Amino acid sequence: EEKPDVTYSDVGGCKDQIEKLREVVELPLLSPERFATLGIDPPKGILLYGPPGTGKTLCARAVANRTDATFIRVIGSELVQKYVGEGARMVRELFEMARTKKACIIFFDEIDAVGGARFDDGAGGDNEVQRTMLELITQLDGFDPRGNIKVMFATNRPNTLDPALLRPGRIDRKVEFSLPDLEGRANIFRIHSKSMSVERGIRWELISRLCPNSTGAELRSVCTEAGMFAIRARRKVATEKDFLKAVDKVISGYKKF
Amino acid sequence: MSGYDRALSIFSPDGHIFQVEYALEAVKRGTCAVGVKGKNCVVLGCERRSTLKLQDTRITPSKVSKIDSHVVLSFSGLNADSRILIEKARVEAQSHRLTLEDPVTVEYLTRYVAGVQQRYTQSGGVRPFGVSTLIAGFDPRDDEPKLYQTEPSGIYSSWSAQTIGRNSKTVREFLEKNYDRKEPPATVEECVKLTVRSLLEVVQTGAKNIEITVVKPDSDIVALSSEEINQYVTQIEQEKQE
Amino acid sequence: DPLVYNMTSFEQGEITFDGIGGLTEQIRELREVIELPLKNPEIFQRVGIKPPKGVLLYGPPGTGKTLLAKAVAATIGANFIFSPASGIVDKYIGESARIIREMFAYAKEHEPCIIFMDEVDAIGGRRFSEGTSADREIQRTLMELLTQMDGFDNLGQTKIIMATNRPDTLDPALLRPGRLDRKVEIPLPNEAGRLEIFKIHTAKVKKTGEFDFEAAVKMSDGFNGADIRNCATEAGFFAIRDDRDHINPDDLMKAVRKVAEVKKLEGTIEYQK
Amino acid sequence: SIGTGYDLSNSVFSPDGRNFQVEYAVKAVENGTTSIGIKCNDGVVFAVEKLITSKLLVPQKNVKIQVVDRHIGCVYSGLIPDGRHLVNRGREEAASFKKLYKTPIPIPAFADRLGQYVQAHTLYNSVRPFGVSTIFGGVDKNGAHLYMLEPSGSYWGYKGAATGKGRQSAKAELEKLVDHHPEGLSAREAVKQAAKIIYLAHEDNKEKDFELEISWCSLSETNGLHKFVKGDLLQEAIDFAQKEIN
Amino acid sequence: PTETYSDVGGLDKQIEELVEAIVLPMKRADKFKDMGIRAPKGALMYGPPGTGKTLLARACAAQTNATFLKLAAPQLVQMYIGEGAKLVRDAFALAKEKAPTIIFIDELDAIGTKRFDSEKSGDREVQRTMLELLNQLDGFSSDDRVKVLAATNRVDVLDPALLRSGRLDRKIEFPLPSEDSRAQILQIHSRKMTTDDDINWQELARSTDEFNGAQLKAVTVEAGMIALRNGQSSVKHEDFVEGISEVQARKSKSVSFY
Amino acid sequence: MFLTRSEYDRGVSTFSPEGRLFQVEYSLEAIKLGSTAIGIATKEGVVLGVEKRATSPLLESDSIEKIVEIDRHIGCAMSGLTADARSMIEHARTAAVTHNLYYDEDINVESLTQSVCDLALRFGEGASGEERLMSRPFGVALLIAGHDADDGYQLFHAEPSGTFYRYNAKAIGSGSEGAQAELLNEWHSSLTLKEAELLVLKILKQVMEEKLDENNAQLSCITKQDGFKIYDNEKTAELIKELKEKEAA
Amino acid sequence: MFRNNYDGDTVTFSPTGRLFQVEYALEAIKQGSVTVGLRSNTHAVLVALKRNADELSSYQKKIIKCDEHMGLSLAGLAPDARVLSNYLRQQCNYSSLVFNRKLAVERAGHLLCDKAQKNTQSYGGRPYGVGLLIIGYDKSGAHLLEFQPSGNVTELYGTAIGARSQGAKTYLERTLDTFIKIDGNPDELIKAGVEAISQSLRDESLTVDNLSIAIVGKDTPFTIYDGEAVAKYI
Amino acid sequence: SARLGGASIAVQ
Ligand SMILES: Nc1ncnc2c1ncn2[C@@H]1O[C@H](COP(=O)(O)OP(=O)(O)O)[C@@H](O)[C@H]1O
Ligand SMILES: Nc1ncnc2c1ncn2[C@@H]1O[C@H](COP(=O)(O)OP(=O)(O)O)[C@@H](O)[C@H]1O
Ligand SMILES: Nc1ncnc2c1ncn2[C@@H]1O[C@H](COP(=O)(O)OP(=O)(O)O)[C@@H](O)[C@H]1O
Repeated sequence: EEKPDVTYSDVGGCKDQIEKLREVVELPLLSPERFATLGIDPPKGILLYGPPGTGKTLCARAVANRTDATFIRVIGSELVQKYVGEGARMVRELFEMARTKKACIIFFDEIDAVGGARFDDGAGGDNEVQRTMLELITQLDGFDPRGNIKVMFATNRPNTLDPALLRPGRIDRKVEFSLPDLEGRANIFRIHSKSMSVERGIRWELISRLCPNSTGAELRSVCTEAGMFAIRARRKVATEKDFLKAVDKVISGYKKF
Repeated sequence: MSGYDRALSIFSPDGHIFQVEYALEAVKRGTCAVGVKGKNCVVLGCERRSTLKLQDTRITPSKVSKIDSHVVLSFSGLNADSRILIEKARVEAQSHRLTLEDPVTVEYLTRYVAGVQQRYTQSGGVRPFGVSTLIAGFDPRDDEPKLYQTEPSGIYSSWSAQTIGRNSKTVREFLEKNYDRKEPPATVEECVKLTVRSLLEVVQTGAKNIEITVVKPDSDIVALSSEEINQYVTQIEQEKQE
Repeated sequence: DPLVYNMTSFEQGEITFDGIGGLTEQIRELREVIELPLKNPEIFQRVGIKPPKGVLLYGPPGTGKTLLAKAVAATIGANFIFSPASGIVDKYIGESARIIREMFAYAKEHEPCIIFMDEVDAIGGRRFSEGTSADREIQRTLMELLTQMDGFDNLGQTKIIMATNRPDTLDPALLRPGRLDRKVEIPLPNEAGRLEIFKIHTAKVKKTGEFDFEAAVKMSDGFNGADIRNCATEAGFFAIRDDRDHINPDDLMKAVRKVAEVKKLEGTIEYQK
Repeated sequence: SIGTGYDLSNSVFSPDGRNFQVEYAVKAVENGTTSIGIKCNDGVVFAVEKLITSKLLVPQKNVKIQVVDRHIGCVYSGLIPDGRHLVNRGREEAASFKKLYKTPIPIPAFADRLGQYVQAHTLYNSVRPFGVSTIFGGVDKNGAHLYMLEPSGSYWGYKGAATGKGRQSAKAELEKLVDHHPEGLSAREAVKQAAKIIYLAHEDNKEKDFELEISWCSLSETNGLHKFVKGDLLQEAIDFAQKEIN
Repeated sequence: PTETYSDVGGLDKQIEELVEAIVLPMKRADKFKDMGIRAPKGALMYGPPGTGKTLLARACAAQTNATFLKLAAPQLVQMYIGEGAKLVRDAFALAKEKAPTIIFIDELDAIGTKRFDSEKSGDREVQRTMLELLNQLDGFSSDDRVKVLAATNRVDVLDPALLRSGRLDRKIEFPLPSEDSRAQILQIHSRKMTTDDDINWQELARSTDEFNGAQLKAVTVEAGMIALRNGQSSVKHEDFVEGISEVQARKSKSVSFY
Repeated sequence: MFLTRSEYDRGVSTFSPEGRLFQVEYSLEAIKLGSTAIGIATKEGVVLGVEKRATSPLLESDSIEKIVEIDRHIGCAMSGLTADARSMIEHARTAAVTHNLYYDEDINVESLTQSVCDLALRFGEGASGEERLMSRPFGVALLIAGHDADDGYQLFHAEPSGTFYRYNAKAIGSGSEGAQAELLNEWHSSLTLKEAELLVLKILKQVMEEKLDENNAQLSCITKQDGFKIYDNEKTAELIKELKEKEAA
Repeated sequence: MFRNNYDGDTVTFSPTGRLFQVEYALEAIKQGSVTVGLRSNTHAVLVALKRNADELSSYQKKIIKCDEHMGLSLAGLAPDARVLSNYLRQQCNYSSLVFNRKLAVERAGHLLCDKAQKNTQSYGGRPYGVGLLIIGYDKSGAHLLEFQPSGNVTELYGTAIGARSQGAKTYLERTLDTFIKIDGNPDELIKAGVEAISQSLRDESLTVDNLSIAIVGKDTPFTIYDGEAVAKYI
Repeated sequence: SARLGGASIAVQ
């Protein structure tokens, strides 16, 4: 909760949103005086979204370690939609935990089936799903403008979520995330396949040339399949061509649907 | 669609242009073929897909197709489109021979018929030539052998051997194994037993199905007799004894 | 279901025929057919008639048919139900149609009682050979109705009336007499037929001036049968806006002229025979 | 023709028999400048609101009027360039008339041409209608005329005219004026009677200033030719009409 | 908050016209209720999002005060529902004790289902409950200064129940603004933050194109921030230029030939 | 909106809903999908270089041609596609001889590409008012190079969009950016032909998908003395030969 | 948000009246760069900065000859300029061998305004997407006009276009009655007509090659001051 | 409970 331990050096990628997520995490927290002369406390609370596993999670995690920030692990549909009694009762206890706590952040995920669609008045319906949703909306604007706490949400799909609760003043922003260019594809072999038995002096862009539009976390599997062939040789250590044989298996060997 | 640049014009976001890669994606459904150039000879081959013993054997419209004494053409896939390229090539032969007072090369020929297709895919109200072809034969008074392969996108690329159409990838790996830019086959019969043998994987020992010519210096063109072929079809199988 | 136990709201309440104009003969064509079985049924047995079963209306909308659909309630004192031909469908197949059996029986357990049914063009199709995956559902929903009024299940002492603004598209098998034994068209009337309708509003609210109709109604060759209740109130809507709470024939003119062109910009769409 | 409909492309009669690709146009001209056309008892006169959209514009430098061969004045409204197009056809065809029949051009048969070239841009599928509402009025041995122009070709013969964003405003005066003058005014005086309009019509758009221009054609003043007016005449007018509206 | 009637622009034309349709629901029963003539019992109306209809709605309650509780159909969508449909029917006799307070429903009915058939899912309990709360109700010309109502996205898609269009059909499409309007709106959203006055919105007023009212609130809230994105206490006013296009971001990536 | 491109791509001559028209940019990509090229400015000459995609061991790779002369003193390379490139060559060199007939001198190079980059705008609109000739644009980023009097040793970079810039060095292919970086911090102003020819190979050993030799790249030079020509394999097998000791460490 | 139709071609009006494609053309040039100018009673100027790709590359050419008594600039697409330019040279050439009473400036606008009209109503074709600037000189003296793809040609004192332009025209509106009262002093209005271009940009070094000017007057033939001869005029 | 799942419905 108090340390994710994941850095900017952990992240290659597009990287650019983080200096924009370096906006509201600091000046409310450190220095509104830069903007006190014009519209003090001008930011109020933001959101994230992107396709699955584009570092949308890892991004905010990349900064909770910074600022001595202290976030949560009771997240999304996992631990509050399934074993359930008086979800807001935890939230009252949550803010009761958080009412005076400092250098801490809310954040959670999975919110498609949580508060994204309102059931369209079907599928059997659920009320506790909403009350604990609204119970936040009660606790939301308690002291956040004059206070110091922040708020961050996440989605695989923002417009798939609920736009009903988007009454501004309650909400500020939703920032996007997509796949990176080759350079974001470049500095990730510098960490992913780093931690492996591999030869040195190896150019790691030709693979980047030859893996177009694609997210990051699969490269972990490309690494997982990369280190598979000195094996297959009963040899020891990774070449670069081993990637090329692997990239053949996994992109055009995957695009078939 | 007089003009209209229907989808031939519309590039892709990937970059490709749909109807072209579609074409030679359709070509592979037709009869295979093959070409080889050895030391002094050049060789070609095709097949006849199995009929009911009614497909008229005498005057079948075949795959080899002359141009002059010293050039031929084989192809793959569509057939109604094949017959015009064969025409508006040999047209230019009789013309080139006339207004330059000397016959064609082959590096003059493949440029044309590989450049023509580009006009049938960079114009309006036109469908491409859903076909892929190759050229074969010597230049005048020259021992050198040449064959050039060309395909509907309009590119021509020389070779030493190559195959087009159906189950070529089941074949050409056999040829890169045996054939080599090291050293040709000696002479005619060498290329053929090498040539024919490569087919056999898709052949069901239909010797009737396959039809062959050769090409030689001084334009000694010829097609060969089923007996002369079949007596290669067997002794090559006599070598199977292991 | 309880939904059948909800529709019935004003099964009796009398809003009589004096509050209507233009239709002194249609009602003569209709007071004939309905009430007589339900007043003096032995006449059709005095004479040897298979009595009627079924009527409808047609003509463009906003015209006064629904009033007639209820104005008969005043004459009878007997029962009535209101219901659409739209709020029937749902996901679960048959549930839409089962209701139809639930209700005609519900008529039989308390009568004299009859039925109304709006906007039947939704249930008013020609049974197609080809279809979608689901549009045939309403067709199988329909034919229950096509059955029950004249089906093997005999029936008597209940009546149905329906209405559209699109007489076409209907399955003729419905239009078989015996399923409904007389038709009628309610049109936009003539000026005089449009004139009783004009004054009934003045008949209630505080009139002040003399008639001043015949030239006002000279403009009345355009209206429908129902835009005038708007017109009637619209005069006093701004006769008063000058804080002049005693109306005049001075101010309606600004209204009645006004309505025509705001009505024009999306009017005269179709007429449906 | 609301969506999945017919308004988008030309020459498709919407089921009430209409080309909804046309009636979008008359809103375009309605979203444009103002202009008028008046019948003197001996000729015509026109006007227009030139529109300062900035400070860097020069008086008497960028007109909003063109002209027929010698006499037939012609104005624009809504969109200018589409207007400027057919005015090139205006000067064109009238020369084909002149060279052939050895005389100047009469105005009724003139519209018989220009009232078809635009009509013949309505009926195809691969064209657009002229998004304007033109006016042209002139003089001839049979007297004088005035003709308004609509894109569908519904040109009639008026005595007073209007267009732009100030129509019902402006044309009211043109009706409220003429009933007080069944005589039919001569030339110089209808000028200031009309400039009264524009400095009244602009009331819509008081965010800005503007200016105008003037036409002139009559028998007693030009021999019945077209021109503008300068010097004290219109300057005596703009202050006059501005004086008598406060 | 108790913001003014307007808060929106210079739209005196609608509002000064509108509530004339609500004076009689508000008052004037002396001869109105002595004339007994029609009374729109909740001026339900329309206009897609982008407008200040909620503001025109709520600001009209600046004169007819109304407690801040206004709950919608997404409160009426739960499991084995009907207690929510109980709530709505009790909602007015509740408020009918003594209040000109009037809540504001909001309906995107088939924003969850399809509409391939015009015969439509006019929602279950609203279409039912809206009747009784509308049929059996008067305002008494005092302590009922307005009549509770709602609004929707598009007036083409509804199954008009009894009296859904019988009397309650007072309705206007809010005409989207023009350049004389617009520049004075965005003025409002900078009344709390001042900047370099070298270029007015009147300078912008010709540069706008296809801008509805709500998203214009997404202009200075960022462009006020895009200045202090570079920490200038003196707010610049060209950040609007490169921020207005952030409505959709333009995918501006290295214009090759342009 | 939801689909800015797919709802407006099929309209070949249609500007986007945000300004930059489409089928040009769809035509500006595929240059990368082909095979790289490279060329360098220099006062004692000019160098050009490519790969050739030795697909199979049967293709006699002396036969492929990503490179060709326009005239005696001009040479052009190619990229992307090649069937659509003959036509510009067959039009381009036509101008030089014509310029050497109507005017009888030797043609400039800046007076050339203007009559090449105009040609690829016949679709949609036309150059000098003429209507149209051809359906679609065609994507080959070219690299002309040639000596002249007024300016000397130059190159340009064609583009079917109608643009062209007097680079002093520029690459093509998907590996362009992956190397054009490497040239930016390496190109001096007073280099020699040879070290440039030694330079360029550094990239090809760097960028390429497979180990290179004679039959994976080739080169072509320029001189005011000889004009334009190429380098045979054994010559290519010698500049690469003595390449190595410079990277012995 | 949501898609619109009516953009698919340059022939359909909108439901309102816009030619929605046309505005998307005009989009490009504000998305494009800037090329501005102003007028004297005896002289008048063009000026525009440059762009590039990298530092290895030269800059775009942006201001184009058409005759001695006329010249122009551009801001937008490069091809359409040459079309008009290669067209425009012909008429100012055509008048110089048929009437030889040289071509004036204003009627040039009045015929190429009519160019774009013809190419904005038919199908098969496309609108020339540029808003360019132009100058001239005649018996009427010097002038300065503006272009749009609409056909709306307008005669003016000065003007700015392109991105980050508003402050510069705004500077010009603030500074109006001064730069034009002069005559025979071309090298001082430009000194105001450069700091004009100092309105909104980065330019953190010697803008020596990023910039180019031409000029004419009652005596000055159209010549483009380019290269380090411009550097003094910074 | 005293039941499990089972259903059917139209699609449009
Ligand atoms: N630039 C990057 N640097 C490091 N890891 C990355 C990068 N881009 C993507 N990833 C990978 O993406 C994954 C992100 O997972 P996560 O965001 O939790 O999934 P989801 O987005 O579905 O919640 C991680 O496993 C991480 O390794
Ligand atoms: N003939 C009429 N007399 C009185 N009111 C009428 C008449 N015709 C229509 N109306 C008005 O029309 C409304 C409903 O009429 P209705 O029967 O529903 O016609 P429609 O079914 O065409 O809407 C009522 O408000 C009523 O005042
Ligand atoms: N004309 C306008 N002037 C000022 N603000 C406006 C205008 N139109 C919309 N808004 C903004 O939109 C919001 C109000 O929109 P609302 O009426 O709630 O529309 P919806 O009900 O569709 O959300 C406010 O934040 C307001 O500032």
